[PDB]
Parts: sequence; structure tokens; C-alpha cells
Amino acid sequence: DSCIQFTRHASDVLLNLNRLRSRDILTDVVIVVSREQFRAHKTVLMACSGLFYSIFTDQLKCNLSVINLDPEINPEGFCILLDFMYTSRLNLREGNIMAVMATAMYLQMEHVVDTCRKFIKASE
Amino acid sequence: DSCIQFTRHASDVLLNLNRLRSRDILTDVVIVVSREQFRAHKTVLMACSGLFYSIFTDQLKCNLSVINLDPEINPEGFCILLDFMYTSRLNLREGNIMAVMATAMYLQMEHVVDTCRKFIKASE
Amino acid sequence: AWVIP
Amino acid sequence: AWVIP
Ligand SMILES: Cn1c(=O)n(C)c2cc(Nc3ncccc3C#N)ccc21
Ligand SMILES: Cn1c(=O)n(C)c2cc(Nc3ncccc3C#N)ccc21
Repeated sequence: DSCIQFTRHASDVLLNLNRLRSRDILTDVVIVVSREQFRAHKTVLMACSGLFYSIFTDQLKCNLSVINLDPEINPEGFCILLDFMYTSRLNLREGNIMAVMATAMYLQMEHVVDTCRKFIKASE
Repeated sequence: DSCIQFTRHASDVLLNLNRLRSRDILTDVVIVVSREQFRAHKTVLMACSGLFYSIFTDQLKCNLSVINLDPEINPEGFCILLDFMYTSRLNLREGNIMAVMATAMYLQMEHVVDTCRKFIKASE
Repeated sequence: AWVIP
Repeated sequence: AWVIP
């Protein structure tokens, strides 16, 4: 059931979590990507990525405040995906699609990998 | 903007955060309401409530792992609102609307107070 | 907004 | 799902 639903609720929650990230409020992890640092909320990362879900459900790794990703990872690709996690918007361009796809495969972001493969197949 | 958007992203993030709450994964606060305890994620509470936003942006209160609410607050009303925070769905019924509205006013959940006032005005 | 889910 | 925002 006898529920009502607020259509904009989930997107408003995301917008507010992105504002907390922008102001560095309650961020609890630093992700390091080829010497560049990105602050974030562990719960948002886990909710969006198979890799972060595996890391932060691990009894040892859940205690870490700094996570280093493989240095071959493209930090612009990571930044594009982190923005997607917090906004639902993916800035996919001809010049970044290969890097974004590789990063999404590494992060285990299935829907993102799916859309990249579709855009690449349409280009060929 | 040159973005694409994943329609279900924000609701999938909420569904996953609700699954973390159900499994007690990375919950970082206990809310106590008339001797009943509710575990949650501070960031989700802040994103949904003016009261929790004020508490967890305070330099002293942000360190607390237990928050006691006014004991006059109805814990069923709180539980209904916590479920709304994590699902966008509000279980509003004739038998709980007055308690839900009072709790939403206390929590500073403006859109919820708005819909309660509308349903009450339609009933009179 | 409010709708029927 | 993927759409134009
Ligand atoms: C493979 N993969 C993927 O594409 N996304 C978007 C994923 C998200 C999560 N996480 C969760 N799944 C179930 C319950 C809770 C969470 C959280 N937080 C794990 C794997 C994912
Ligand atoms: C009065 N009120 C209300 O109805 N909702 C749903 C509210 C949410 C928040 N929170 C935020 N606002 C701006 C930036 C970040 C956050 C977070 N987290 C504060 C007051 C609210």
C-alpha cells in the first residue's frame, strides 16, 4: 504493498552524496590511481562495483583507508567512472571509450562494460 | 554534456545500500528510538534528512556511533521513514499517517511532510 | 513527485 | 537501460 513512491528520491540521494563527496564530508577511503588520489564513500563504491564490493566485504581490507589500484589503470577513466557512480551519467567519448571500457572491466561494472561493447560494435 | 545515463542506476545504488543495511555491512551508526535500535549508514541518513544532515556535519556529533532520538518519537514511524530513505517507498496508511507526519517533521524530511499534509487535507 | 509504485 | 539524459 500500500506504498507511495517519491520518483526523484533515489536521484536526490545520489545528488546529495555527490555534494558530500565534493565537500569531503564523511568520505572514508582514498583511492590511488597512478599517484592521483580520489576521495569517496566506501558504501557508494561497493554499491556500484563488483571489485569494491569484494574489497570492502573482506574482513581485512574493509579496515583500509587507502586502496591502491593497478597503476596501468587510467585515472581519467577512473574519474569518469567515479562520476558515473555518483551521478548515473557516463561521459563516454570516442577518445576515452577504450580506457573507460578497460577500467569498467577492472572495476567489474557490468552495465558499463555492456554499453561500451555496444558503442564499439556500432563503430565497426 | 555528451553523457549517456543509466536509468536504473540511482535505484540500483539504493537497492544495494538497503542490502548492505539488511546484512549489517559497513553500518556506522545505531539510532535509538524508545529503547529500540536501528542500524544504518550515516551518509544515507544525511542525504534524506535535515536533522541527520545537521547532526553528522557537526564536528562533535559526527564522531558518535549511537544517536538517541526524542523518546516521544514513534519507532514504527521511524522504521517506515528509514525504509523510505533506503527504497523511495513510503508505507503511508490511515492508521500511521499522524505518527509518520510527526516523525517526518522531527526528521526534517520536507517532501514526506508535504505528501502527509496533502493526504490529511484530502481526508477532511 | 509522489506516485503509485 | 542506457538513455540520453
Ligand atoms: C558485478 N557488479 C556490478 O556490475 N555492480 C554494479 C555490482 C554491485 C555490487 N554490489 C552489491 N551487490 C549486492 C548487494 C550489495 C551490494 C553493495 N554494495 C556487487 C557487484 C556488482
Ligand atoms: C530539509 N531536508 C530535506 O527534506 N532533505 C531530504 C534533506 C537532505 C539534506 N542533505 C543534504 N543537502 C545538501 C547537501 C548534502 C546533503 C546530504 N547528505 C539536508 C536537508 C534536507
